[PDB]
Amino acid sequence: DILMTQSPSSMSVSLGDTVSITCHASQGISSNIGWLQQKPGKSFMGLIYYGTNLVDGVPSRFSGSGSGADYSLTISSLDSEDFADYYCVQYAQLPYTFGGGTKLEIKRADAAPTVSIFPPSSEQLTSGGASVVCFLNNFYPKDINVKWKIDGSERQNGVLNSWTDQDSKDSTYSMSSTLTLTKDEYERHNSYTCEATHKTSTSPIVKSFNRNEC
Amino acid sequence: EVQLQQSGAELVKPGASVKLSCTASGFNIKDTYVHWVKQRPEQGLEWIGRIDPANGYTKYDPKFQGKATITADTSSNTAYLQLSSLTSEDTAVYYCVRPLYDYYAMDYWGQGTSVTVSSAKTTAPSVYPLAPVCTGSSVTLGCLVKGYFPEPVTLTWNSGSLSSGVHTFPAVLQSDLYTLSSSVTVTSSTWPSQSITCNVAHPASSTKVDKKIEPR
Amino acid sequence: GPNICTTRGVSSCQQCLAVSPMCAWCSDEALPLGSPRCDLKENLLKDNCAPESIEFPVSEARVLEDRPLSDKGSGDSSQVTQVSPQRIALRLRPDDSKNFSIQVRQVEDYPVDIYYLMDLSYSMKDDLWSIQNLGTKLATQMRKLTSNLRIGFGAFVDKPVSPYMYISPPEALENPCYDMKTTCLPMFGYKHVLTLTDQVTRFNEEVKKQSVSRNRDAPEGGFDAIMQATVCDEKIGWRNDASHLLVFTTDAKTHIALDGRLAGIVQPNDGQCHVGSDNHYSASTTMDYPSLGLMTEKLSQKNINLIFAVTENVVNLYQNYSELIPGTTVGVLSMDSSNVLQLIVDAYGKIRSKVELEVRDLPEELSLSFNATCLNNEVIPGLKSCMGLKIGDTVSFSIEAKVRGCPQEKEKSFTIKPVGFKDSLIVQVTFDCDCACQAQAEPNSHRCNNGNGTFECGVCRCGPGW
Amino acid sequence: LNLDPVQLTFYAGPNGSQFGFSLDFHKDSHGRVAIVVGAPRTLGPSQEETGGVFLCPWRAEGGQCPSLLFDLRDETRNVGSQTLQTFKARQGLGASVVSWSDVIVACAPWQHWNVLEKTEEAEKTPVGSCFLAQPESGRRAEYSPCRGNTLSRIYVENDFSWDKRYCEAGFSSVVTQAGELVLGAPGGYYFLGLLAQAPVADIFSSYRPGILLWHVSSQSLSFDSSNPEYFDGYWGYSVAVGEFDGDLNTTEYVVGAPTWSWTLGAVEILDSYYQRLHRLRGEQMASYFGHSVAVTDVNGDGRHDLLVGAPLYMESRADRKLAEVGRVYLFLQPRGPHALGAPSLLLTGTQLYGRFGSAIAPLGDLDRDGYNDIAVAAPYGGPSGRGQVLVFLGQSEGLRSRPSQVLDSPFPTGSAFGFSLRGAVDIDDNGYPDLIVGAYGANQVAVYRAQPVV
Ligand SMILES: *[C@@H]1O[C@H](CO)[C@@H](O[C@@H]2O[C@H](CO)[C@@H](O[C@@H]3O[C@H](CO[C@H]4O[C@H](CO)[C@@H](O)[C@H](O)[C@@H]4O)[C@@H](O)[C@H](O[C@H]4O[C@H](CO)[C@@H](O)[C@H](O)[C@@H]4O)[C@@H]3O)[C@H](O)[C@H]2NC(C)=O)[C@H](O)[C@H]1NC(C)=O
Ligand SMILES: *[C@@H]1O[C@H](CO)[C@@H](O[C@@H]2O[C@H](CO)[C@@H](O)[C@H](O)[C@H]2NC(C)=O)[C@H](O)[C@H]1NC(C)=O
Ligand SMILES: N=C(N)c1ccc(-c2ccc(OC[C@@H]3C[C@@H](CC(=O)O)C(=O)N3)cc2)cc1
Ligand SMILES: *[C@@H]1O[C@H](CO)[C@@H](O)[C@H](O)[C@H]1NC(C)=O
Ligand SMILES: [Ca+2]
Ligand SMILES: [Ca+2]
Ligand SMILES: [Ca+2]
Ligand SMILES: [Ca+2]
Ligand SMILES: [Cl-]
Ligand SMILES: [Mn+2]
Ligand SMILES: [Mn+2]
Ligand SMILES: [Mn+2]
Repeated sequence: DILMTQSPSSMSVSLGDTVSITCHASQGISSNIGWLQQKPGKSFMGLIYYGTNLVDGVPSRFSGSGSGADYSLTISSLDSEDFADYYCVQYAQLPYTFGGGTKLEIKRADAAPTVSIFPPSSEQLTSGGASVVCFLNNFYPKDINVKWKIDGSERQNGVLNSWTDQDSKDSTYSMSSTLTLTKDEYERHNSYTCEATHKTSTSPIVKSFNRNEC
Repeated sequence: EVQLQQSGAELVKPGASVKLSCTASGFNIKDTYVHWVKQRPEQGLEWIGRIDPANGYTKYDPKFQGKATITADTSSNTAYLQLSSLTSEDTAVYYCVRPLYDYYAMDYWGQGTSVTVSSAKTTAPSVYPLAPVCTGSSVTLGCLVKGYFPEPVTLTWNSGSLSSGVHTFPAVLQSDLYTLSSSVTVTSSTWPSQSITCNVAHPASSTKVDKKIEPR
Repeated sequence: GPNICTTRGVSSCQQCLAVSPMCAWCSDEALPLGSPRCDLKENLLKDNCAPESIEFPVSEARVLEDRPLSDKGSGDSSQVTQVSPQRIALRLRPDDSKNFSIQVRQVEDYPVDIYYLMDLSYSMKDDLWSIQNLGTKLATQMRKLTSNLRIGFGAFVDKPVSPYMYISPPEALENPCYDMKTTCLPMFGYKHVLTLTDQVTRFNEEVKKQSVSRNRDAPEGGFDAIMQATVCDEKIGWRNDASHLLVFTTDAKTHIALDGRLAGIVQPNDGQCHVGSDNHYSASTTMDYPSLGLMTEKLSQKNINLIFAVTENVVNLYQNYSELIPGTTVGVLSMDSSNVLQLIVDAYGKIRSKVELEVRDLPEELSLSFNATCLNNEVIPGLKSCMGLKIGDTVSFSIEAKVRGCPQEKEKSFTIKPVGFKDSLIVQVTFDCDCACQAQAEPNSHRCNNGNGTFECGVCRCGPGW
Repeated sequence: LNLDPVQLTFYAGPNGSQFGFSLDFHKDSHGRVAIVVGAPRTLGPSQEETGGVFLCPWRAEGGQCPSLLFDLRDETRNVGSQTLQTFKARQGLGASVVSWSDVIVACAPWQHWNVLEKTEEAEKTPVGSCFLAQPESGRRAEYSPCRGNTLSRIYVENDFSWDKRYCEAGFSSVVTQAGELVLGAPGGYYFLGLLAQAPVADIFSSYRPGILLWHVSSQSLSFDSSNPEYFDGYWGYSVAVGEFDGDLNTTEYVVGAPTWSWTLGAVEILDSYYQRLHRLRGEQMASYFGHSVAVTDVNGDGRHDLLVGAPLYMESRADRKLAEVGRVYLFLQPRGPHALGAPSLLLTGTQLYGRFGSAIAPLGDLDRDGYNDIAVAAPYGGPSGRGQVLVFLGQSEGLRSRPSQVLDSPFPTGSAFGFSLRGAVDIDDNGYPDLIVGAYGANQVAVYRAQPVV
């Protein structure tokens, strides 16, 4: 099959910027390429077909170009609606093969996260479980690494992370980490910590609590 | 206008079979090719196959040979995709596609059909209050929804009252069950000054539990 | 008593004869002033007119050539006679009419040419196999009717051009049966194979070396071939003194004029020969199919008897074309041409079962009427065509020619000929309107008003210019 | 009657280009009339016959004309694990041209097409193609509805049903006043014949270069049939439009089928949904009844009348002998919803092999007497066989049985003078409608100006 290498995987840009997505194929496809758009939590809309030709209804700020195995999607002067996913698809040969994707994201100034740790609830502990929660709200950029420490030692088994899409108001992301242990194993130890590694701080932002003690 | 109106989301068990639909609106399905595309967050987009509804002839990616079966009935102006011997990896969103002008293109897309394969039964969530530990100017509370099936769940603070300064996180599959969490941030003079309640509704099992957050 | 000759009160010998074929003129000097010079021949001798001065032409008809009808068309060097008489002299006076006869015989043992023009499109593959021995089988059956037999062979498909011809892949040009599991010949419009010869075993051995081709459209360019087989006299080898039989076989519809526009061909068929030394029709890809009217013109010009030997699924189609091309005969061909032998013999019998007269170069003022004697001495008035005849039978026609007034040209000639026959009857007509005494006229006579006139045949006429 | 046969105007093209095979009047955005001429054998780039189109401005002197340039390069596109191919060699671009508004439609009925998939193929066949142009703006587009991508094997399996491989679309053409191009394809459905309709504006908006295979949703092709009467009937040899139902919102179609029902030939009147209203049957076989159809109101009752040409009709004469001369049939539309009855008038040619009826052009009102007139061509008729165009005037009871004027060919023998015709357009702006005649045999076009009645 034909491999569609789409790059970059994501980019942070601002309204009015002129950006350029590229798509590289494993062989010549002679402008037999299309471009797609998927607005957050919605379906797809056609943008380009046969390399350069616009789909009816699409604005003229979009444009496709390239030949052989290298093609380019360009957006002149971004609009607030233009922040979404973008995929390339080739139909020079069956089976059709898509690109990995490219997400346009709002750029802004960096922001350190607001960490907050939460021991298991009273109701949960009485049932036979024990989940420590660690929230990391409002930050930028998205690149972040969470680490769980039980009595200072790292723990990777039983973690369950979750992220949000870029917030509509302040253009910041947020994260939720959930360590899940049995009630018996939760009490074998005393200290609980979640370290946060961001580019906003060479030193990791730490928050922790101790069992029993409060 | 050209519009492709697919079937509603399906919820099925492994090994069973499902048959999705794709009704044409504002034109004749017989006019052009009809493709099916599978979408997953990690594996991205994958092309299943195509059909010419005028004659019934089809083409498939070798990856889906066996599971996918595309058909079309010009009478109801509808195209179908049948999936057999379902698996946890068959959990994906399925779109139908047709071209605009170019015979071979992929331009118009239906809204998509959400498929979920799981052995899980209809289980009610477990709502847990998350109060901080025994200081600053901004306080943050939480609320954990664990072990419910199937999706989705609606979550509000004070029955839609406290809306700003909230972050509700996507559900995550924890061993055939879902886990969802939500946070909220106010000032220190609001809590425990004002009662804050976590309102969770799971219409599947029809349960609307509410847990008020209590300090330690 | 007085009649139309006298009561008209004529002024000259010329006007006297113009009254009625029964009038006559007396050119004698000793004739009473009160007695008329223009009366019946009985009344003038009654009035003592000199017999040598009596101008009374009698319309007659005497033979000049009267060869006997030949009993056998075999042998001879075109000295066969099938029309009698061959030439007569006719004399008519104004508004008169004379009658003469003509004999026609369908001679026994008359030479025959048979050119077998065959569809070799892929729908005819099995037909080729069943006619391999046809030449010897056909020599055996015709031997009963003629001792002079020559046979030839031609073959057609369609115009070797798109879309009639498959043009992809490149292999399909050398072998149109490429996408099948066999081989066949490249497309060819029409090709001459064997000139008309009496060595019948040349037929069998050229047939055994022929094979079929394949085109795209069920109708086949057969008419292209009927043309070339007709207007290429020397190459096909039609003999001058022989019955010409053109046998056309096909199991499908045929292309007609203006169908060629679908190949980009718009040039009308010129009706000329275009078959070279390579024995292939070179204008197949540049010149449209012929029209039925152009085909009839050439078939009549070369005395060709066309024979549609087609299959049941298209008999009605070709029966209808046969009605637009007179003299054409149709026979029903089986789906493998096994019965083609009996078909041809029946057609030849049906062809020579009719005698239809034709008139060429008939003057405007002459009109003809015919009486037919077909079967057993049975007269059929107002008819000039016998039917249902056999080889050896003989018919005869009675003919009457009626002239209107007197034409300017005093000697013309026209012909009576049966359709398809070599011999004919030439009628040399002579219009006797003038008097012999006019040749000895006296211009500017002392007897006529002091020379102001002219004295001819015993009367005074006003001279030229008055 | 009042066409000027003394002071003609001559336009001319290259030698052997068949300049004048097809023509029509063309008005630009300013109403300035020109003449579009098709030359289906004009040399292309590779010194090979491809055809060409010329757009002649109006000059009483005439002369050479500038070309209306089109893409003459063979095209190839590798897509969908297939290879699409177009072959413009010997396509006959200009074998029919037609104008509507500021747009020209020139067609190449013999443009070839083939699709390759590994070792199989669709077969290289003449699907036909039409090229559209807007001379003032420079816009260009194409339309070829019979192009397909089905391989040769499938057609054999499904028994050649719906086989649009030999359409030769663009053979004949016409455009409705609403702007709907209608192509005749006598080779559609394995030489059954189909029609293809599509709005001009949709053609321009749905065309992009290099696509070769694209959809036009608003298009409408006729239907295949299993009736042997339509077999090898070339349904679509000639086409025209008019009003024959009484409803003024719908446009009706007239189609020629000169070899319908075993070369009996026929003409059929249809609705815009290709449903048959009436069917005029041929009188004589191989007469090619339906070679040319024309529509105009000749008796001045506002109801369009129909004229059909049968240029090979053989007239009966003395001694049971026939004589190919050609014949034209007039059908007068009856008041209200009633079938078109027997022909109102039979015009029969005189010159043997003259092909009287090969072309028929409505002239409008030539002598300005209230009735529309027509012109009939006999491209090999006249006492010299050089060609003749006869004019017949309209009257209250149809048409006059005898011509009012006869135009003898000013060209040498074999010019096919009269093979194409077009009238009913005032080109010199003197109030009187004029006539343009083509002689592709001589590669020239002659313009006859109408003058006040003497
Ligand atoms: C070769 O040529 C022959 C003609 O010589 C064609 O045969 C004719 O075909 C036409 C079309 O089918 C026939 O026309 C029809 O005639 C009917 C009346 O026929 C009467 O008279 C004949 C005389 O022999 C009798 O045999 C018959 O039994 C009847 O007594 C009409 O009623 C028909 O009209 C109806 O049908 C037509 C459609 O066909 C409609 O348009 C009409 O409105 C109406 O519904 C029709 O007019 C004709 O009679 C045939 N003649 C003969 C002698 O058979 C062949 O078809 C032709 N073959 C080929 C291959 O071209
Ligand atoms: C053909 O036969 C007709 C009779 O069927 C002939 O007409 C008659 O000829 C006789 C001859 O004595 C006349 O007396 C009759 O008056 C004729 N009857 C008519 C004309 O009605 C005719 O003469 C014959 N023609 C030829 C050339 O022999
Ligand atoms: N309803 C339709 N649209 C329709 C109608 C008719 C046909 C159709 C198709 C193929 C036919 O035969 C082709 C060659 C001719 C001949 C070979 C030779 O003569 O060499 C032979 O055997 N096969 C004949 C008819 C297809 C479709
Ligand atoms: C002319 O007719 C008469 C009367 O029937 C007949 O006796 C005579 O033989 C005919 N002439 C010829 C030359 O046959
Ligand atoms: Ca209407
Ligand atoms: Ca009218
Ligand atoms: Ca008039
Ligand atoms: Ca004018
Ligand atoms: Cl003979
Ligand atoms: Mn055949
Ligand atoms: Mn056969
Ligand atoms: Mn054929």
